[PDB]
Amino acid sequence: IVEGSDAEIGMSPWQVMLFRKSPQELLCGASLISDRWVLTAAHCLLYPPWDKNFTENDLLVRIGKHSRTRYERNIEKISMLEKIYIHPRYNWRENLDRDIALMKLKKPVAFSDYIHPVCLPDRETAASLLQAGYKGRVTGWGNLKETGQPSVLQVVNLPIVERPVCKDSTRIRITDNMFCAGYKPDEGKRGDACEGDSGGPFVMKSPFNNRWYQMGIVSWGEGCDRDGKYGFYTHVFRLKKWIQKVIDQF
Amino acid sequence: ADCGLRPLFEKKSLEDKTERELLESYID
Amino acid sequence: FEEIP
Ligand SMILES: CCc1cc(OCC(C)(C)CN(C)C)cc([C@@H](Nc2ccc(C(=N)N)cc2)C(=O)O)c1
Ligand SMILES: [Ca+2]
Ligand code: NA
Repeated sequence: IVEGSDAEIGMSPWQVMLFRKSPQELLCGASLISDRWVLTAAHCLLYPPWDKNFTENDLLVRIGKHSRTRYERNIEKISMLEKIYIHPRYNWRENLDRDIALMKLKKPVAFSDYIHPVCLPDRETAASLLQAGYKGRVTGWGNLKETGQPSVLQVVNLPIVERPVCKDSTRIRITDNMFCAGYKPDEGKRGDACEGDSGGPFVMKSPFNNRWYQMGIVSWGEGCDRDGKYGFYTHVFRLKKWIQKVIDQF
Repeated sequence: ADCGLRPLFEKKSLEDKTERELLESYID
Repeated sequence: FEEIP
């Protein structure tokens, strides 16, 4: 996260760290959606152009974390993966369309002060909240700058951008399965996700029922926090039928 | 049933330092 | 990263 701030304790209790076993390193962000299911970006797991192809045994899930590097004794929980499920129409060849994957944990995680699931939006939530100018919140342990690494979980609040402005900022084809967020040059304020934050949640707090909903997943961007560029996020609601189908079957 | 309600915030009626910024943006 | 038990 570029130009964000340290998270408060328990501020994002659905935050998950995807952690490579060998070598030990941050793979990506992710989010807890029930005691058994974790949501992330497909490209965190599968990206042939970079020869990335992680199998279940290659990584661990770390939940309830604050510190990036510390083993948080009596606080964080470490879970192994039973199965990964990548969207069958994830487009890694071009633009990361449908950048979404689920991971089922081998055993349920116990909820605590530090560990709790986020809600997924329904059609109404999405129509009401996914509006240009409305702000969401992005969290992660990724790079502090485009060109180092944070001590603790970082957080930034960013407005959703009008679709024409998003399209006009890039040569990449933007689909209905994506949205963009970030400040414009003329707005003065700054902030973006960066390398290491992909797969992490973009959340919004409903003013109707005071619950947090995961509206986006950190997908991609061109550099980090550049003027006139915006972060691109997977549209969770648009892909919810696939989410439900996988959880219902598996 | 309890999704999206944080033990250290919503559950105990405490607010984090910047959630108000989000609320203020939700104008319509 | 600190070692995990
Ligand atoms: C697989 C798609 C992807 C591409 C990417 O660009 C990498 C470059 C620009 C350093 C080099 N490219 C040309 C290969 C970097 C990422 C990185 N993710 C990322 C996420 C958000 C933002 C942002 N909102 N500013 C930036 C990056 C990554 O996962 O490494 C992912
Ligand atoms: Ca364009
Ligand atoms: Na920007």
